[PDB]
Amino acid sequence: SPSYSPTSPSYSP
Amino acid sequence: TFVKDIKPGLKNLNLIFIVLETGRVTKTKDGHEVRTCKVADKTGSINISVWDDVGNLIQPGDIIRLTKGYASVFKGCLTLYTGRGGDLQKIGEFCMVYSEVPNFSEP
Amino acid sequence: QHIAAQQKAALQHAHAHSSGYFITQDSAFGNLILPVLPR
Amino acid sequence: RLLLSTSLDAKDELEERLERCMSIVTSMTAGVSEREANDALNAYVCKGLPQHEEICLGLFTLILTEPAQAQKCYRDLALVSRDGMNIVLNKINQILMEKYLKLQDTCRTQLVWLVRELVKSGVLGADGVCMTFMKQIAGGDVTAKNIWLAESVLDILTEQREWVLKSSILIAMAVYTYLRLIVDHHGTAQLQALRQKEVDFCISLLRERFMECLMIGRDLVRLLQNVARIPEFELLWKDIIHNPQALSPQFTGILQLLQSRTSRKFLACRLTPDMETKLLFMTSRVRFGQQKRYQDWFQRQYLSTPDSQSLRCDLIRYICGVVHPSNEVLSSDILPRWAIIGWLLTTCTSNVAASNAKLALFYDWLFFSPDKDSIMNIEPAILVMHHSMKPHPAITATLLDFMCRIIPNFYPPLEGHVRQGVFSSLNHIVEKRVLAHLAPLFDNPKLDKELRAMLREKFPEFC
Repeated sequence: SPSYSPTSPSYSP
Repeated sequence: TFVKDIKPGLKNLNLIFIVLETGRVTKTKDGHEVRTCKVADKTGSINISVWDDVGNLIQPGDIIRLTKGYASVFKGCLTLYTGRGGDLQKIGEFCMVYSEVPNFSEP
Repeated sequence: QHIAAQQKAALQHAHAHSSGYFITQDSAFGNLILPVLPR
Repeated sequence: RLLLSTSLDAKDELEERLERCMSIVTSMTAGVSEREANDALNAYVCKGLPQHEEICLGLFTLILTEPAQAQKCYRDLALVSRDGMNIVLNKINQILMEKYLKLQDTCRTQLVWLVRELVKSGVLGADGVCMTFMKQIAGGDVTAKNIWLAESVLDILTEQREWVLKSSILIAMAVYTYLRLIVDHHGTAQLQALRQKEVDFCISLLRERFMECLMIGRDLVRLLQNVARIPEFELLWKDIIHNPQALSPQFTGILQLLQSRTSRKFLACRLTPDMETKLLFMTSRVRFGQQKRYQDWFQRQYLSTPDSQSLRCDLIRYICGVVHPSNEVLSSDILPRWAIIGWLLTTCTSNVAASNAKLALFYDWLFFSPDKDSIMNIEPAILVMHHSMKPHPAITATLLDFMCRIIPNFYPPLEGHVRQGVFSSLNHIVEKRVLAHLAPLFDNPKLDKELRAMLREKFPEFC
């Protein structure tokens, strides 16, 4: 997941 | 879990047995066909009471376990019984290994 | 000569049953039918 | 309920999952108009992944329930599926190959309708569904419903032959399976017309996709020889002989086909999962001695038909080509395969059946190659010869006579390859010494004179 920082919100489906 | 430990008065039974053999048509009293079937394993052999309804549609290999059963004797031969609280339930099929050598139904 | 009658019966049975190309060839031990590829 | 069963039948947890799916999909709809229904449905699907899967399975079961509801729920499934229903197709495959023994006839028809819809729409992964549904057809059987199902899926495949064309491996799977069905089916005028349709489709596929048919294996020729009386196959064979490059420029000739190998998928796919699982259980759990009960059960239940004799040959091919046990299990005291081969051979009650079974056994022996092939194709054979010398000399003598006489009879222009394969197999037995010495078996005193004489004559190296 290079487009999202690790400290960004996770999109849980 | 051995076949040998089916005693009268036992509670909370969870034993596992396989019906490798088929019951045979026989006459008892007048009008009822209370069939009987025998199975064997490496521990021992015991007979199973087979009613007409189950005995018509039975095919070998089924796995069933009883609860709140009570052992019975039929003409000197031990026979399992189900009723007055007892109930049967099938689990699986074909995941067993048998041993027909220790059978006590021989002469 | 019962061998002739037996061979005729064998040919009849082979033609009735074999739904593919087949060869009937005699063998010393008595074998008569052996499938192979088309010519 | 949906699946036929009785009180004594086990409470199937998969079926309980299906029932919960029925509950959620129906009770959530509540007979409201489709608009708000699909709105709420999409909300529930997008809530999370397991509920999405539950909704998908509920839609799938509704497709198997009632016609109008099947139409509406297939519409809703196509509208609400997120990932394209690939894992849903996986679960469809599992339910199919597991519960087909108990599936109701109306559910079967509606599932066939769903399969046709998926194939026509070109949903990804439909090739897997097609080939697993194809695998459930039992060979050597003449049940009306099974033949109707085969005809229906054949119609589906014929109308969507282009979808087969874009699916490379499915071409080979379909053509092989339909050849097997062709050699199985005959007897009635309807079956004659069905035969005509199948042979026309197979010839069209073989000509149009000869390069793709190359990887089927030598068993393609085995199917060809049984259906060689039809002039189409004779014409195709003559065209191959005259100019093999004409039908495909890269296809140099029959040399590549003969030197090639047959993949396990073709041998495996003709068997239903139950028989293969039983054989795996026997080869993995059953110790030597108990094999009689299971095989007799399977024989009386199924292998009791006129076509069962060829089904024995099919099972022999499946055991030889697919079943490749490890050496570690070989070392153990698990049930040796020599007993399995002996039971398979002794049940051939007609000369034609025995001939077919022996040809099936010797089919791999024609073109042996040590580097790419395992010794498992000849270890049961040599074990049978060594173990059947004393108790059953007749089986050993018959097999030896057939394998000695097949060498010049098979094909004199290629008999040298047969001798080369036999020599390679003998060298493979010598290098990996399953037996201490091969000398006593070659010149066994109780074997006939001419067999030992020609064995000495053909192979002076092993003397």
